[PDB]
Amino acid sequence: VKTGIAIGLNKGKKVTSMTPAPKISYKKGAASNRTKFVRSLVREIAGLSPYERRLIDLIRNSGEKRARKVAKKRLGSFTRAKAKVEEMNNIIAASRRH
Amino acid sequence: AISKNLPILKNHFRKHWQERVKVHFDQAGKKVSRRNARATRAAKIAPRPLDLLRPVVRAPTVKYNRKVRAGRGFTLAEVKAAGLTAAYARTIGIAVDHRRQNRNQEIFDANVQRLKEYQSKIIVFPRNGKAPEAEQVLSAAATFPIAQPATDVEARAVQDNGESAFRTLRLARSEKKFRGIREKRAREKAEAEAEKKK
RNA sequence: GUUUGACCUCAAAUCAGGUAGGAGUACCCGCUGAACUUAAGCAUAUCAAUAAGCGGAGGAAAAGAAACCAACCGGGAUUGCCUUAGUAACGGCGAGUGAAGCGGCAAAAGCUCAAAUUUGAAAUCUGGUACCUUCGGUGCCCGAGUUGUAAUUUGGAGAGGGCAACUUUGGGGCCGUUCCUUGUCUAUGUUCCUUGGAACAGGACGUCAUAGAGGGUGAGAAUCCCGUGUGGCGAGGAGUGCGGUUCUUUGUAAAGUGCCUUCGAAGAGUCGAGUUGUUUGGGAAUGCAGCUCUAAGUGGGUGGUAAAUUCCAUCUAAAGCUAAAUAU
RNA sequence: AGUGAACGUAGGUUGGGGCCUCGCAAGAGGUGCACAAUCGACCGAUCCUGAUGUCUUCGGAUGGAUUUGAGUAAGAGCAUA
RNA sequence: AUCCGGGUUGAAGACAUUGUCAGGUGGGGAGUUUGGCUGGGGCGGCACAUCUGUUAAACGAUAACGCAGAUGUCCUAAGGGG
RNA sequence: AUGAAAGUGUGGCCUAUCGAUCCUUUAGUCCCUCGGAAUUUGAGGCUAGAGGUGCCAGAAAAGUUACCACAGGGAUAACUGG
Repeated sequence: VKTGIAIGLNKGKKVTSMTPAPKISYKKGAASNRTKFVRSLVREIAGLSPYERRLIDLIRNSGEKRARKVAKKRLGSFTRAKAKVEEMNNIIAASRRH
Repeated sequence: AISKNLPILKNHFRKHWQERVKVHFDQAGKKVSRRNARATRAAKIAPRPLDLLRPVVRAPTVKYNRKVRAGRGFTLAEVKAAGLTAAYARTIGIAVDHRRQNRNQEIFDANVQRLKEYQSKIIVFPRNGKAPEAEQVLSAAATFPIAQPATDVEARAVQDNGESAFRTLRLARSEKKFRGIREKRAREKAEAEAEKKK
């Protein structure tokens, strides 16, 4: 909700701000139940890539802070290095534990 | 190659501009072509207007938001409100914009009655029954003009509290400039020490 | 080791039917690419993302229905003009260059695939042959194709299942009118005198005029001729804009609409990152390209100062079709 | 980022055409546009001053400064040649 | 004129090759520059930014590759006060 | 600061001893900006310095031509004449 003056925080005119319906474009990347099943199975067959093995090696050797430092040069971004090192932590958990 | 005392000019003529000078002698010749082009389109589209019913829409950019204006196409929300289909609307002479969405009740209601007033005034011919000869009204957008809604009255009473509207704007600006710095000076000295303290 | 038959990949033929070059190039889509010149010198800059060179189209081309603009009370494909603006920005921050959004207007119109089990029936398509009512149609026959051709779905949605009521539809033949290509017809002084080779010149008396545009005729001709003006009557094409108009008849099959319930696939050597080169007004990098790396699924891009943490807004990339306003 | 033009008769002073008054006229007196000099006042900037207050660090009243501006102070401009 | 495998034969081998980026070398080649004043240019010089005295003709100004010289520093004292 | 004070002192008793933009760096300030909204680095700004241009109002720069060239010049040399 806006205040009603042309400077400040919510700024400006107070109208009936209510309301739209949700766009079907906005759920573009929704896991779903196909792509979940297909991505789960295609990882079974097969082969976590050579860098994905190196990151697993570095997680179990020198923790993260080095997994990510190397992942972000291997991948492009820091946001991607984070999510990669996080999925590597999860496969480490799902495989090594029990 | 510098003035007596003259303004420093920026005349951008160091390319081969002489090879792409475009003089509009064709203005009068194009004007009659556009009028003939309109007359022939109205003969083709025989009993129907040349332009489709446009919706009302408030202009963006705070400089211009003070005035309303004929937007591109109504909306899937306004079409459903007025009581017709986004397919049927396009065919019987209403611009429908799949993109635009409604976040404003005054614009929504304005456009919804604008669809209801258009539906009231048109008389849609049946597919194969009979053609009743209705002489064509050319400009639909001239039949349904864009009314800039008058949002106040002539004169009123001074419902005064005396808060100095200058001092109101100046404090509102200060609240903006120190919103984050006060949240930081409230996260330390106020809390993060009280979180340990009894 | 043989018998015959498949399949896959690759061949051959003066094999049945087809298609490509070349020309032109004003305008259009690309690639490649200078120097003169400007800077009072000159190497970055500039000329110029121009000339030249090469590849490729059409009557237009390209673009185009958002991985857009914005920050608003928000706008809503594309192109063009007016404006923004000689501005924000760039730049030996010198010379010089230099956009975009909003706003008014011109014209306006939207859409298609991939990813789904038709699976109680490849429903699909080329070809050959015969016959017909021949830009095609039907029967039969070989082939394509399940390594996926049709019906359904395109994000605005939508699909499956459930319940409940309606509401709307197709084909051609025949003139008129429509758009082009032409043909023909449609008034008025050649009266008098004078100079002259000729009167189309001067003077007199008229005539027509919706025709005194223009040209011809032995000198300046509305009235001598062709035409001009105004209407008319023809013939020949392109016909779906409509009117009249008559055979049907699709249909037992397709479309929109409401409430519930489960779902709701959405494009990868790509996006993105580093680096090199180029380019841009785009400045810790605007686009493009090479090389190395190379994602994700509440995901990805963008939000014009690099990053980290936190939110927010806005779109939906890596697949595609599309007249007019514009150029000439 | 911002802020934003009247202490006064829109100021005082010396000039100032023209007009008004007394006059025969010489003149004196008054009112004085433009413009000129000058002293001020007002707006923004810079340097301080730092009231009532208060999300206790925000707010910046109030009054100064051999500082500063292509400013205000009964609008002159736009279009065309 | 022996059977089997249909790996033509023999070298070389994850080096080299090629691709991209990076350092060196690179008048073989490309582009361009190569002060000024000046008793012609050049060789000298600086009269090119400054300072003293004279030229300079008793206000000021005043030239020449006129004359005699000077500057690109030095000093917490060689500054300030007593 | 000095001095009892009057006072004198904004470098050298006086006349010389020095340097733009752009760039970089420093000093100042509870400053402004990074434009969807926050914080901290980071960058950018505002006011005053410094790193320098001696061709000193401040290009980034070696020769050679007797193979030579063009625009000019008697503003200027090599011959005559005065």
